[PDB]
Amino acid sequence: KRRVVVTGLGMLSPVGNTVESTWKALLAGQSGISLIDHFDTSAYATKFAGLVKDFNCEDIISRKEQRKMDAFIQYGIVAGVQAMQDSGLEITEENATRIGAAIGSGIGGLGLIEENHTSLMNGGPRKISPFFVPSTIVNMVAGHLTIMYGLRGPSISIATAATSGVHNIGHAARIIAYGDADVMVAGGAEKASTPLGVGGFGAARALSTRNDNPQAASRPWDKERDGFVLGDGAGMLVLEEYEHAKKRGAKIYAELVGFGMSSDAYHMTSPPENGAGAALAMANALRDAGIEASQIGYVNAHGTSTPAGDKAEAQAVKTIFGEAASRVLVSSTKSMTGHLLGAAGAVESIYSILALRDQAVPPTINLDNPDEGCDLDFVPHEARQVSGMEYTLCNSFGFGGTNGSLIFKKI
Amino acid sequence: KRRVVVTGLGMLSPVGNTVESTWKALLAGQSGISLIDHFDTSAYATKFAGLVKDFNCEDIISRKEQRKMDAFIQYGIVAGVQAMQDSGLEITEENATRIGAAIGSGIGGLGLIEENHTSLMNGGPRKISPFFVPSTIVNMVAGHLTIMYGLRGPSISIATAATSGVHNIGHAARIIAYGDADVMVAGGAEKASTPLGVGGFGAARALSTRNDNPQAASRPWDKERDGFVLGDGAGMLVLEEYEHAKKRGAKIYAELVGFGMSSDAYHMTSPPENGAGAALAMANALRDAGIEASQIGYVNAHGTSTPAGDKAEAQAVKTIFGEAASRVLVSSTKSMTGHLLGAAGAVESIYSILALRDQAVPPTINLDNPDEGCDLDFVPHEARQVSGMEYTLCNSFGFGGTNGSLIFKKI
Ligand SMILES: C[C@@]12O[C@]34C[C@@]13C[C@@]1(C=CC(=O)[C@@](C)(CCC(=O)Nc3c(O)ccc(C(=O)O)c3O)[C@H]14)[C@H]2O
Ligand SMILES: C[C@@]12O[C@]34C[C@@]13C[C@@]1(C=CC(=O)[C@@](C)(CCC(=O)Nc3c(O)ccc(C(=O)O)c3O)[C@H]14)[C@H]2O
Repeated sequence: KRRVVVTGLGMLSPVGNTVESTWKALLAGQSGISLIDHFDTSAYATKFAGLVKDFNCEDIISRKEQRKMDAFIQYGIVAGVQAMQDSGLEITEENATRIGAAIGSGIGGLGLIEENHTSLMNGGPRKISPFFVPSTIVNMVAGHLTIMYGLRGPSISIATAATSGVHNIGHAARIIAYGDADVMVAGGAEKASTPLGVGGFGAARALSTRNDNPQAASRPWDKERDGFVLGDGAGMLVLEEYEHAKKRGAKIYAELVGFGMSSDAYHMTSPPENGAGAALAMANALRDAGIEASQIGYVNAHGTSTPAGDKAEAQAVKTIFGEAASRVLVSSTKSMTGHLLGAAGAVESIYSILALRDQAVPPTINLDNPDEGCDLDFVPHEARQVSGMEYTLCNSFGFGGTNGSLIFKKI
Repeated sequence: KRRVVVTGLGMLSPVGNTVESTWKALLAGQSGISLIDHFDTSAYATKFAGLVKDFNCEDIISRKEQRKMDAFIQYGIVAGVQAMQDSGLEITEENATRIGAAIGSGIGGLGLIEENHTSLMNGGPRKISPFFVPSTIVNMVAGHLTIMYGLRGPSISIATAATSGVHNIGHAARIIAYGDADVMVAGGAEKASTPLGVGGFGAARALSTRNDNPQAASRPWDKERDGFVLGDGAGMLVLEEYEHAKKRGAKIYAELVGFGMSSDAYHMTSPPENGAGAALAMANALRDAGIEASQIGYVNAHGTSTPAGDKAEAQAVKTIFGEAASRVLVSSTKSMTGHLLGAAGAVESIYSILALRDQAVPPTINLDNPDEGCDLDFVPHEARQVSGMEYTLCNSFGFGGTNGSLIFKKI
């Protein structure tokens, strides 16, 4: 029976360009949201997002390679290198075949799709870049990282909108446990802060339009919430079979013990009031880990700051946790980071792991006036110290009603 | 130990709008390639593709729902309904939670991305459709089908370019065998015959430009080949745990016994001359099925009709099959159908299954003058009768060097 642990972490987020700088900012309640300046937002209903500040890949991706990739792939590669370096793993001819990748994105290369389509509109197909396809498609982060590191093992890329990060991490674990690999770099990357991304989610009436106070816009469970805040970045974890990790003296952050999935089978862009799908994903994760809901100390919620989405998840938590519901801590880090879409579940699994390490839980900031009739502890405003927390649970849900939950265990 | 069988099939292809009509055409050596007429190809180097003829969804997708989906999602839904209906499965409140979907696409909703981007360019973000996101993203076929059928089990969508079909089918099987589901509808759908699709792959110098003879363009292993031919369509399989299938008296087409994966770790859009990645995927699939290469009767190749790609796979087959290499039959149905990208591995797994049922193998048409120095039997020109074939193997490789192989067993 093969156990899977986490031995490396990598991350770029709106609140930090490393894992520790991001975590420090989150525990401190800092918002990473700001006004967009890279495109003219005059005509846009939403004019702000969680942007990666001063992204730097100079020493990581060559000048020749950079021009062949959309920003999301650049972010994914940088975060992936961080994780691989953090793991201390040394790739060999003997090892190569047993190390792979499971990395996705919800929307992929919007910036370069826009660039190529603009070129086509202005000057015909002759103006499309030879790199159009490999520079925009979802599986290109996995492609570059395997080439960069000489990884010959399984490589997949799950694209399930906001559920991607969790699905990719979960299936990388399954792949290891099944015996198809001993190591997998897994996660997600996204850079959807573009005219189509902002304009597209805006057309769906899904984004907050609180332009006059961007840092207060993302407010999960707060009565004045008005939609999600788009965030960019990437999160990557090196997952590794347990005995393999011990034998090389790897540093072990936590163990991945449960992975649950479900489908709402309700509506393409909204959950059912019941939160029944969210509940089933959590229950499935608990059963997979062989534990009871009461053993979870902290839930890093999907909690995007939408009127209906936040309510459905609160109902699902009440359902699964029953009597214990008020004793579990639940928080949405998207209150600070915004919604990283395909990378959300990746960066959030990292938060769920660090909460175990530090026995500290980041707050849901901006929760001034919570919805009435709910007794859950959403950790409003300020980080919380926890005591003997052994398990954390990370939820990530996506358009199409696809749900995923992961459970991490301390040590 | 949970075995997985195939109990339902669904398909739209350039040679037929049903599973049996497509198969009949393939065994007959008919090409499904024709000149494009839905957009002006004057400026395009490639002016032909494998198009779905007279696609009809009138009785399957409502008028209200049709306008919310790119053509690839429409194709995926129709094919998925065909498979679900073919399976005879009845969904119940008791069952719902154990039935899911693993369906992807390589590029997704190009037609609607182009439409929305054109609108944005012409009239600003206000002209973007509220449906932009849910109408184009890869996981939307799985989303619609789960809603349509009331499926509450696991839903994922793997987007690994041309490897998608095989990865999705393979991981749906893993999900069932793991115990997370008893049934999964799996496959892929694609409609990349658009200005960005044709112009994009054309910019990469990846497509055949034999405009004067479209039906002869796709010619895997032939000395005059000059790139792949884009094809549209969808393939779906209902996979089901064995005992569950028997208990309901399901019709069983074949059993899925092996799934192998690998990464080339060589180049973003080309395989290594060695074909080492392709070889490792096949070897991994053989090991997973617990069989030897000599037991495979037929390989449905990735064989896209590119100079370097076709050569690498022939080398990989020689490597894995050794002495037996000339005894195994290898064919590329893309010689007739064109390359269905994210749906290629799905429709091709269907062909690999029907070959077992009918003990007949479709030809690699157009193979007039094969590359020198290779003794493989590529089944040129004409279908072949086989005798006691018990296993078939389907290869599907993708940009980013991601490889996948599936092995089907008769009965
Ligand atoms: C048709 C509607 O769907 C949306 C476009 C609208 C108008 C809206 C009404 C209330 C709402 O609260 C939402 C804003 C979002 C629901 C949600 O939270 N949807 C949702 C989901 O179901 C899964 C994932 C995410 C994610 O952001 O990852 C997500 O936002 C809306 C509904 O009328
Ligand atoms: C840089 C190049 O990469 C491509 C754009 C070019 C110019 C080209 C030269 C020779 C070639 O034969 C290819 C045409 C395709 C290789 C291939 O077969 N590539 C390939 C692959 O590695 C995996 C999947 C697929 C698929 O079509 O699914 C695929 O075509 C070219 C190389 O210089």
